[PDB]
Amino acid sequence: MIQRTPKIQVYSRHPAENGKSNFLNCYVSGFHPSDIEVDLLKNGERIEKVEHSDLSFSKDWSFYLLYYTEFTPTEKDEYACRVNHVTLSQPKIVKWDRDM
Amino acid sequence: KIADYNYKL
Amino acid sequence: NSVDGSHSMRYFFTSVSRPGRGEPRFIAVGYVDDTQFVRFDSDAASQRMEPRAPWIEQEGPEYWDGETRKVKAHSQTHRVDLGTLRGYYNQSEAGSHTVQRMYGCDVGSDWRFLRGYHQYAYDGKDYIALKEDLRSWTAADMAAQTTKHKWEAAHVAEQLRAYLEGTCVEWLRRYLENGKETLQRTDAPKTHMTHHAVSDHEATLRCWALSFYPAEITLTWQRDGEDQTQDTELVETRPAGDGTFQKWAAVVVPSGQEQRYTCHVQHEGLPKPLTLRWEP
Repeated sequence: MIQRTPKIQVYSRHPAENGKSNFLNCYVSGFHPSDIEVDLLKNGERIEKVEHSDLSFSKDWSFYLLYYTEFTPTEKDEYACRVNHVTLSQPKIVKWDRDM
Repeated sequence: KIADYNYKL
Repeated sequence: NSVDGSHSMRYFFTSVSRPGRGEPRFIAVGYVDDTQFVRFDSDAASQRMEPRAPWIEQEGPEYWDGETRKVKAHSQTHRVDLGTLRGYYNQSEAGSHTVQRMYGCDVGSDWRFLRGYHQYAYDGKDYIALKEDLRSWTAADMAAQTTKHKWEAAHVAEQLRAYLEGTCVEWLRRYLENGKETLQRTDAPKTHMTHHAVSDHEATLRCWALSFYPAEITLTWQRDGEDQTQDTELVETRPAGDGTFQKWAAVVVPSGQEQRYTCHVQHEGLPKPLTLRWEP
């Protein structure tokens, strides 16, 4: 049995501009096994049209997926990505930062 | 196009 | 570690056993370089191989019927494999286990065969892998050595070599012209810099590389031209979701010493490294 924690990074497809539509991405990679739970949050509660890539892996067999929904950033709407896994005792929430 | 031939372990 | 090929087609297969009941979950994904074009998901409702690139929708019913017949054959193999490996390593029915397989081919500049590969994994660990001469196998384990013997006797490598040097190469060549605008493209990275005052004596300079393809990218921070291989924070290259990739790097500079710092972007579409400074 080997198990690896997912590297999470949440971000937008294009640089954030208030009022313009965009795509909010949560990219989980480097984990094993494949069973992972990922949501995107708008002020801390789940977004409800989230799509994800088709599962794939790297040379070290670690898995990666990209969860993404579509959104319009404003000045004080807080977006985040919540990720759960076997390797995580509690769901890890990573907040979105227009500058990372 | 994927391979046509599969073999078991 | 060897030289890159000009282009590559790769197929990725994952089977995950779900104990209790239900056939294991099967996902198939095919890439040309860093662009996905085919998908098959056992949990999806289509139960067919589906296009995920516009240049592969050209192909008619014989292509899709064939790929769908052969993708389900892959599914069935890993259903047997998952049972074989659980009997090879002697593990209970209650456990959930994973089988990964990947194969594909690279071509050089001339678009002729350069390299082929076909590798398996059980639960993330290397299991069996076909050698670089496409004639022998490498067993990572004594259980995988049983498969090595079974496959060497059945002459499995001769059939796989036929595909890698044959069907793999010629059909990748055809995908390259069918999707020249997407696959034979080079997108130079859009680059910019940001500045965030950490405190009174330190600030952060983040070096951005956005909207580039292929994904191969090198960003490096220098002070007085000296690479800061330590004290720099680098993030793994991520997909933008539009067919391009992103990456950035950050370094913490003492206030008033920004001018001494340079970020550099190296990409396929940049013949010489591109220098990035802090200039508001």
